Amino acid sequence: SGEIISYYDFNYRVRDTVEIIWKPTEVFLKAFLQNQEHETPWSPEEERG
Amino acid sequence: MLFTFFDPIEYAAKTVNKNAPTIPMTDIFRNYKDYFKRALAGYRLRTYYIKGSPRPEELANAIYGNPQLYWVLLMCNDNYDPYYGWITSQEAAYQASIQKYKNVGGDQIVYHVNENGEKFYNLISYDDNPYVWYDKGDKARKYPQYEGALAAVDTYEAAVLENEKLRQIKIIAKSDINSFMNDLIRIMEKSY
Amino acid sequence: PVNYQLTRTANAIPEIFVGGTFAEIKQNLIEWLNGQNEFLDYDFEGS
Amino acid sequence: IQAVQTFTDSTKPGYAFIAAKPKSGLYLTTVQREDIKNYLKDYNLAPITPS
Repeated sequence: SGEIISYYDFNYRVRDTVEIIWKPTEVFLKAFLQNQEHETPWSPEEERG
Repeated sequence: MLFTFFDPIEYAAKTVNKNAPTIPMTDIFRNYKDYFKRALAGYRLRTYYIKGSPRPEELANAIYGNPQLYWVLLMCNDNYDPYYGWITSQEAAYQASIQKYKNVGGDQIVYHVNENGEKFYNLISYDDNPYVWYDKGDKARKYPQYEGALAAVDTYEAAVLENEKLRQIKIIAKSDINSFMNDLIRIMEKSY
Repeated sequence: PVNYQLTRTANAIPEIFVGGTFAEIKQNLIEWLNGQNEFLDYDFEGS
Repeated sequence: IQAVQTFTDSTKPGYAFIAAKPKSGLYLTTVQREDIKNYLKDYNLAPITPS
């Protein structure tokens, strides 16, 4: 309801009757997480001894 | 141009990131230092310049040579480090002292230098006590060393003492260098 | 594997050497040049 | 459309069949085959009208 989750595009003007068949076989978008590590801003690189 | 003198080759770097791009690179892998060594045969008795000035890294444009050669001074001393190999401005060693010990210990005493120059290394006196020195451990004493007396060199003095002994170098006398370099090429063109 | 302690690695050039793609070098230098040290007093220009 | 060729066939003058393939599916859909047949009516020529 007022959400507009996803827009799609037909190739060319589907005209009379249309069918969309999900290519992965009956699954909509699927997601995967990413881990974006902390950028460690430093190069003193002190060493013991 | 008495370095280089050959070609870029190509540096594949294929052992890392296969299908890495080939980058033309000045050729530093010839074992140059040998050519110099063998070519030098017969020009020896290169005298001892003693330096005498905290000459910056290049005195080549003053003393023997002087096409700003910046080496044949290197190959002299078989210098591993072109930076700290040559002697440095007196303050530099001091400056070099801190960064060495800055992490641990602060300023210290490296050895106590008996007269006649017998170093000791972690040997410690006790004032207001017997006058005989002890190691930095076995605080029960019982195991004295060097019943005599001497004077510690702390740290700064050592670095000075250590880099200042690094001023003597060979020369090739400003006479041979032209005749010498005229040979040093010949060996190079020889092997190919 | 099963126990995670068996991962180790094959012959591995550490991240210490590797070497630059260019612009990542531009990134690390700027952060070392502008930041943590100067907060520019530079007399050259804005550009 | 992808991969078109047009071939004229003697003994049937006046047609000049064209063969078109979709970049998506296999057969050409209606209101597409119809729409390809237009825009060639503005040009065409002559007798010999498309197929």
